[PDB]
Amino acid sequence: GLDKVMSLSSAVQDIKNGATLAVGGFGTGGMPHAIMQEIKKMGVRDLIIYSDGAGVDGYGIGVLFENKQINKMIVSYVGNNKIFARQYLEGDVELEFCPQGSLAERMRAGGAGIPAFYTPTAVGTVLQTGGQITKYDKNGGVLKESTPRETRFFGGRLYCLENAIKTDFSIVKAWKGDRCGNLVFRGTARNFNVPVGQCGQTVIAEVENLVENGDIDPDEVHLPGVYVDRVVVPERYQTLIEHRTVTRVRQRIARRAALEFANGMYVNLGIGIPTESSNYIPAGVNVVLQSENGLIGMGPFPTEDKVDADWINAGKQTISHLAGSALFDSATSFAMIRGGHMDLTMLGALEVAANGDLANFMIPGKLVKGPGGAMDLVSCGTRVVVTTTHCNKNGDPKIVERCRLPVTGKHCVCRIITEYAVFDVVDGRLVLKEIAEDTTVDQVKKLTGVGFDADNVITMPLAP
Amino acid sequence: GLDKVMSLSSAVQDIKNGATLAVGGFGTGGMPHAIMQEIKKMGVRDLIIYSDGAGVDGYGIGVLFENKQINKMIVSYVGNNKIFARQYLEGDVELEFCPQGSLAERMRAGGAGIPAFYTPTAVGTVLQTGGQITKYDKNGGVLKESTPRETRFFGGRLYCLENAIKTDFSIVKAWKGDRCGNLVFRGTARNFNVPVGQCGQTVIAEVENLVENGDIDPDEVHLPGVYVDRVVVPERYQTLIEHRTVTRASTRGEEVRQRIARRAALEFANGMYVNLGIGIPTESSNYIPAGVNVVLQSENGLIGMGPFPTEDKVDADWINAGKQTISHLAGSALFDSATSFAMIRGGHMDLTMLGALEVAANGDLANFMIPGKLVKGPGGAMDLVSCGTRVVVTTTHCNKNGDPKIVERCRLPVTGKHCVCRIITEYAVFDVVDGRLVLKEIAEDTTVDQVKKLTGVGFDADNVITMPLAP
Amino acid sequence: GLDKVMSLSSAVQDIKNGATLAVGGFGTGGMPHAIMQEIKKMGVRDLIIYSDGAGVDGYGIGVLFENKQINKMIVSYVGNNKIFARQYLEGDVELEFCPQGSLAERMRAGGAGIPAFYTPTAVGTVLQTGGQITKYDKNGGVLKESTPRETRFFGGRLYCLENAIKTDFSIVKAWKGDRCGNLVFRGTARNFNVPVGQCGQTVIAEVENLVENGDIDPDEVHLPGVYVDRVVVPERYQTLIEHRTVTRRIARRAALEFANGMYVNLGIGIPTESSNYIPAGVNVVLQSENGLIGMGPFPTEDKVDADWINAGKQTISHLAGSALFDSATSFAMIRGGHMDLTMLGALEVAANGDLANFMIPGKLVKGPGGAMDLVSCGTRVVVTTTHCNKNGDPKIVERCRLPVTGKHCVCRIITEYAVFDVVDGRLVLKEIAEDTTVDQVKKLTGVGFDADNVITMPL
Amino acid sequence: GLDKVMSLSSAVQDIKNGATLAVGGFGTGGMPHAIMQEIKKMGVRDLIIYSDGAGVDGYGIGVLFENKQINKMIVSYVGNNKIFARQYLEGDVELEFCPQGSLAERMRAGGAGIPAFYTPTAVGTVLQTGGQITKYDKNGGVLKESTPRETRFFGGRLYCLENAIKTDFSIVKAWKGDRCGNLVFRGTARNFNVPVGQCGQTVIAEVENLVENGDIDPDEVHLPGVYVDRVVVPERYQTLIEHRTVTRSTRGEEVRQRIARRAALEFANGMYVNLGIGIPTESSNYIPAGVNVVLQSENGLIGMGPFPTEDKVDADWINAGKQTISHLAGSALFDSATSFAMIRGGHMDLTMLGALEVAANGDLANFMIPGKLVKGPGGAMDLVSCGTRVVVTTTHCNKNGDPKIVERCRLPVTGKHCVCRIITEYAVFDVVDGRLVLKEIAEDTTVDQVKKLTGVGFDADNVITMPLAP
Ligand SMILES: CC(C)(COP(=O)(O)OP(=O)(O)OC[C@H]1O[C@@H](n2cnc3c(N)ncnc32)[C@H](O)[C@@H]1OP(=O)(O)O)[C@@H](O)C(=O)NCCC(=O)NCCSC(=O)CCC(=O)O
Ligand SMILES: [Ca+2]
Ligand SMILES: [Ca+2]
Ligand SMILES: [Ca+2]
Ligand SMILES: [Ca+2]
Repeated sequence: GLDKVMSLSSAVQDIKNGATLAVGGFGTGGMPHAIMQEIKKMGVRDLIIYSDGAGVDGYGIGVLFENKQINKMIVSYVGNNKIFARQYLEGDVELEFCPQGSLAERMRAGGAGIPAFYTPTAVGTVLQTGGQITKYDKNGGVLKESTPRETRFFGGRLYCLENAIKTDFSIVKAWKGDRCGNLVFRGTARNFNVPVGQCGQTVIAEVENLVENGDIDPDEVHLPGVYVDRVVVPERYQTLIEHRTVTRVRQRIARRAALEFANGMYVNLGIGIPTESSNYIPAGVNVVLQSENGLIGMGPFPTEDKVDADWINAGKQTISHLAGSALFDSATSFAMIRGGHMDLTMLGALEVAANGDLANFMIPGKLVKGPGGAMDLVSCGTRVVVTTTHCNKNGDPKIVERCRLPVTGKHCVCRIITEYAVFDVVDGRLVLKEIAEDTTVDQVKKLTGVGFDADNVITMPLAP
Repeated sequence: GLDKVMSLSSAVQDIKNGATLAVGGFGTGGMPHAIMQEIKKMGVRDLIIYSDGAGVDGYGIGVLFENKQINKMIVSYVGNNKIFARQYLEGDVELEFCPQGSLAERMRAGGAGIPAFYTPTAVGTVLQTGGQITKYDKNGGVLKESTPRETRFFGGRLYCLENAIKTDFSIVKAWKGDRCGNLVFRGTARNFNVPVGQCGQTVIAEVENLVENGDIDPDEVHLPGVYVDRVVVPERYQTLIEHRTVTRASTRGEEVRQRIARRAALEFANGMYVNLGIGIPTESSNYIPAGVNVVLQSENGLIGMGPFPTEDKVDADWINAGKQTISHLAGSALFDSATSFAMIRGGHMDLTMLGALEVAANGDLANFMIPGKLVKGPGGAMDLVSCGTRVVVTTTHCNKNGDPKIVERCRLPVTGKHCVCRIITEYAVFDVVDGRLVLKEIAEDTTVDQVKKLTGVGFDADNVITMPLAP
Repeated sequence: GLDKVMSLSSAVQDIKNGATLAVGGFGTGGMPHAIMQEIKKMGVRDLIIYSDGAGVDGYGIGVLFENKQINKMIVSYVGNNKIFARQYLEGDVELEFCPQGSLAERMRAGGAGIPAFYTPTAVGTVLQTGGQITKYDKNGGVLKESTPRETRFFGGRLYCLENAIKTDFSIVKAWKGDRCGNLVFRGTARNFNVPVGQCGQTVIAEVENLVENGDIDPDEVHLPGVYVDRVVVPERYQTLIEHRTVTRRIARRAALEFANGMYVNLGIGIPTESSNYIPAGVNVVLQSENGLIGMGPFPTEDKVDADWINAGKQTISHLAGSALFDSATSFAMIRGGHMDLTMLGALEVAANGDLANFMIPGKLVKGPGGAMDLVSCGTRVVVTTTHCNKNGDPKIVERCRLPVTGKHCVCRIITEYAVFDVVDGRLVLKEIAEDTTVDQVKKLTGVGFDADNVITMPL
Repeated sequence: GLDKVMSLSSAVQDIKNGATLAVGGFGTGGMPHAIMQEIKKMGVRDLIIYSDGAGVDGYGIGVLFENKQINKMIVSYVGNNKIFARQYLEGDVELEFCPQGSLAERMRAGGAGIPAFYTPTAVGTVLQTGGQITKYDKNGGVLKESTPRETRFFGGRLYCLENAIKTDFSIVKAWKGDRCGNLVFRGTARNFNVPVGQCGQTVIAEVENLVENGDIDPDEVHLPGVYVDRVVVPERYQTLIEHRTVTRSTRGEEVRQRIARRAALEFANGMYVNLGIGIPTESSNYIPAGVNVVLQSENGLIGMGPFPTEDKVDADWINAGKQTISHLAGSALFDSATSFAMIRGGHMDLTMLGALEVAANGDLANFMIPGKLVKGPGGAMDLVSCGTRVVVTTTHCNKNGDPKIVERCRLPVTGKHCVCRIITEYAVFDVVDGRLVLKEIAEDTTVDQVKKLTGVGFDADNVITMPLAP
């Protein structure tokens, strides 16, 4: 039928200065790095790029900071990208954070003819009220701040209005495509590529394998080719693996956390301490691990023989998969999260509050990380268990009356597990349920930043 | 891993009187017929069902009317179902129409934690303003009317608000499932089963084929098993074919439809993705010239639809919008109904051609007769004409009555507003240009002055050529 | 203190081509005609005018049609104005209808920093959905249609969103002003002058009387002077009386509708004559939407007055306990449901109770006026009409052929017979004339009904 | 005509436990104290009251606290009510603040059939975002917080949604009414009585003077009688005057005076102005001759004069600080809906007020501190979030040396991006493209001391010496 195959230079020649790009990829998996390299060679400037993150130094989108071809990034996660973090802090780049599920669904909405939609993600955070620094001056001052989101009540709960993202170009990467643009992706490298593929006016797909029309089973197409304008088939190149991970008080906190697992739960684990609770699950408890970049049935690190760059986790570490696992795109992944289909989420934390409040995304000025999917995980109805050390690395209490750092979520934590104690957030205040070791409740009183109404208290169990 | 397999009777035993159900299927394609039979057997009443359609007589949802187990249908289409029609007209059942694309996306929004969203579909129509007859009384008077829709302007255009649908139960059918619930569908029998699978508190999947966890390639899963609660594997059965249409003009009226088709066929250009309504628009696909390559989209979730299949190829999982068995060409892709109408509502078709009861110089389009007269349902048409993209109406110039079909403003209920770009009739081609009509072409067998007589508004008639036809 | 008095010609000399004006007045009452005369003199073109109506031929705004100085009228009623109707039908003027209470509240909003607000008025009518012809071509064909309104649910009910109106100029008239611009109005000549005076960048008031600052009691100002930029004092003229009505139906069957202590509204049309038939010891208060309660019958000859008129521009008297208020307050009163009964004239009415009484497309050009506000508040509704139009055809029918004023709103039936009612969305027939039959009635142009408890009439 | 006259006791007898009441009055002016007295005699409990303020100790609404007859207050201001302060703090009473203008317009919208409307007032403040403490528990903990407001963009600016207020009863005071309920108010005692009178299901009006139908000029009824259900004529009583102010030094006063005399140069002839109590009001006393301005008081007056002489004090003529006030030639009265329509629609040429904190942003904090004070928004939020020129006149630092002028407010904000100029005893600053430009300094100081006394950087390239009005 149709033939949209085209060379790499003619595919991207239409990109003017000032142009808007949506770019697929999660870390490096599914990041169309050949195409970015071509956008670099041709020297376009003042790009506005929407994408999950900004790749990494010397790869994908990260390439385009070098000659400063980027005016503004709209992004969920900065990741391992020193140059992006540098160009932000000293005023070369405008950085707009968007929660990852909101970004994905805004792209899908822009492809789907939906000008706006509602979500509980980000409500009462600085991403809804405005006044996060989007741009700085050359000498450290605030130049631009994020504009607020509108809000509406539905069934007595407040939601954010999100706007369709529609770009001049959308740049995707797939394992396989035919000449009329049907695409098949592999592993967690699908991610944003589906909704990015839907939201651009001209969409350019780099395929690792070009086939004839008729060779893709119509029932296993991931992105129908109606969405694709130009197909490019670059020189084959290894996909960058950030953390090539294989298997031949953090642990202590993790073990108490293992007891939160119930048999038959679908769970989402955040990067640090919550991933470690995974190791300590008792043998009689079976759960399905979901990774936000688009997988249920996440396995542990693979054997050396089996490492695949297309199979990575939320922390950009190579991963295996268990029996009955399933892959899906970033729009469906946060449908599933925002929809409440996880039975449990566990997250890291910079700060947590008797309010039910949590701060885990940015330290103003000092650490720029982004919300990732944390604002979507905390804002759905799912039980949230924060796993953190009791105090700051420099001894400050992490549990307090009101949060001092920008909040990831408002009224959203159900339980707090620390190495010392465990608290349940009850009716807006902290109640102490467990404590461990030599440490007494007395010790818990000054380590903590707030008082707790504790008629009862039990001793803290752990996992073998 | 997990095992969610159950017998057919354990699966449905906790569905209690008054339950809301979302049910999968488009016509009989992907209609969980076996779960519906069991729901008849256990005799539950006052049910509220959300589905694309209402089933046909004696199949799927249609089975539940026999003992009057249904209180309310929320639907895009009725069509073939006679028992339903009688029941509606006698006051036995409430019938609430919803645009098909809005129905699929509302189920999706329900599963996705999205309380509401916006769409240009149904704007300015009776489904926006309220007053479609939803319930009759027991003596043919109006008991209930449709609730209206809120609307809001974005970027100068008007949009309807649509609310998430969440049901107590969802009933889906799949070609294949595993024990932890991952489903793989076959053909256009996917359709509503994906969003329906997402929006229920308890989701029940009937599978033609059960396999073990690990037997399905993670990359080929269509509904992740997190969505599915209960999987049932009933005795194998033939999915009912509504219209067994196969491949192997003789009348005056059929020649006027052939003439319009032969003109509509010159609207195709190379590289177009098209949606053709059944009838003339679909018939024009048979006169596409040899160099021109187009791809047909079916709203039930296919691109690359081919002609009726040969007798050796008929397949119940492959059907079109009119429930006719179809083939498929090289480069074909299947997708679910949420994606299908994302594709449509997002303007990804380069050409959308359909018929009309009445079309206006506005560019407004009507496809439904006076309400309370005869019942149709919006189907996907409202979604199709709101696409923001090239709409071409192919229809006869006048009713058999002599009454014009092209008029100043619609007297019939509007399908969509300010959406038609071109009108093709057996006598003329009109363009809609800044809300006014321009005569571009006339057939060999008329003159301009007769076109004037035959049309219920004036038009710009300064540059008119003779209408050409595909061979 | 401040002195804003100007000559007439200086006050308006800076109005530029294509300027938007808001103009006070209801018919001719409170219509700043001397200012409209000066604007004609100075020849300005392509004007966009927000006003309740457009005056009348040869008066107020009517004057500006003569040299085709107006491009667009945003209005609730045309009134007895031939040249406005003519220029509309001939493709000379754009005419955008706006319900009267919305028009008044939108002007208050634009002066009050409220960008938008919600009202039930016009929901489900052709003014919400677009499709009211706003501009014709020179040959009788459509060219522009009204752009639709957004809607939203609050408490289960649907409301329209109305946008604030802010104009370059506001033109008002008052009985009395001081030098710092404090205005005092007289009779029902207040009407839109208050909200009009609040919504302009530059607001100009013609006063019939100029007094010094200090001569107006602070407690008696109707439009505080802050709102007024320029006060002009023309040579005194007679305000035009369209219908000089004097003494020397309330419904024979709707008399019963009236209790003691009711506040009742009478719309333009047959309702107005009813003020002259109030029973002697019944005790109700009549409301006129141009801004009165305590309306009475037509005045005696020595007491007629162009500042006391009713909705139909007839001269009126007022009873003890009367209160005058502006059009913003008048429609808040109505929209908020403080009337116990309303009664309206009709073009046609339907059996389901939805009613149409505001226009027939391309032929009778009238406007919604306050009708759309009156039908969509909480208040009991009753229609009064001839049984047939002048062509001898039914005025009562099954469903409305003509555009609706509002849906499922009419409860009463006075014509040359009566009684029907709507309960739970359907009509229940309540009374039968004399000992005559259901069958005459059953030959209802519209529908089936409950005949289980029918009864004889109290007329 | 109609006759709605009744005795006091039979008019209030229909009020049941748990009833919502809208209550007119601003301070004590136009407060229906005799009806409040009667609601206390009849003993009804669990009341929810919407009113401008919470009354004062032992008068109007203050009387109801004595026997814990009140569950909830929705007000714009708390002020000199000690019973209520304690009760709020000890968990006996819920307190929801509403900006005064939004409160008035909500009541009007209630009476006017408008379920909701938009306003720039309170956008980006704790009154939009939620988290005002509304109810304590019995031991100093938080029990309830305020629910957020919805927001919407119109022409690229964000607005708050406000919902109609509809109460079971509305209670109003008027100088004069007739038997059919037409009411005439006097002085600034009109205020909320107009919109309160429109929003209640049953409205009850105490009148100081009853007259017959036909005794009031129909052209000068303030509240038409269709809004009134019951009229009541108590025994005549003197209205409590909170502050009897009349017209017939230290270093701290010298600072405020210098600030006042610079602020006086902000006035130009023909301006209508709203002046905060304190330094901004003081500044009107140094207006150069031949500069004429009209002062507006948010309780419903333009043309406010200085304090009255002893023979002309009048409880019905007070300002926003509830001080007795005179009026000048060409003054006008209006109700509180119209007051805030006038403010919110930008019809002041200049608004001047104090501040606890002001930001290089133009952001201003001057209404609250969590858990440490309750005053309420009052009219300040409305006054600063229309597009009118706002000038902040305030001392440069706190008495401890903490700067009041900072990069970003730590204190809860009153308005977002709204201050144009800041006048202190040391410096004048303009807010320009979201940062501070130092325009002037006192003869008393240096550019280097103001750098040290202010908590942000600023452009100090074109500084001039600060002039003063004589
Ligand atoms: C009241 C009406 C319906 C007019 O009705 P009347 O009571 O005068 O009845 P009428 O004299 O029998 O009819 C008036 C004219 O309508 C024509 N007519 C009546 N029925 C007809 C029909 N079926 N077909 C064609 N023409 C018809 C008659 O010829 C007559 O014109 P001829 O006699 O000339 O042949 C109209 O003014 C109207 O309602 N306008 C909308 C405003 C409204 O309803 N107001 C309520 C609030 S008051 C208001 O809003 C207006 C405020 C303002 O004026 O600014
Ligand atoms: Ca494209
Ligand atoms: Ca479930
Ligand atoms: Ca002005
Ligand atoms: Ca009442």
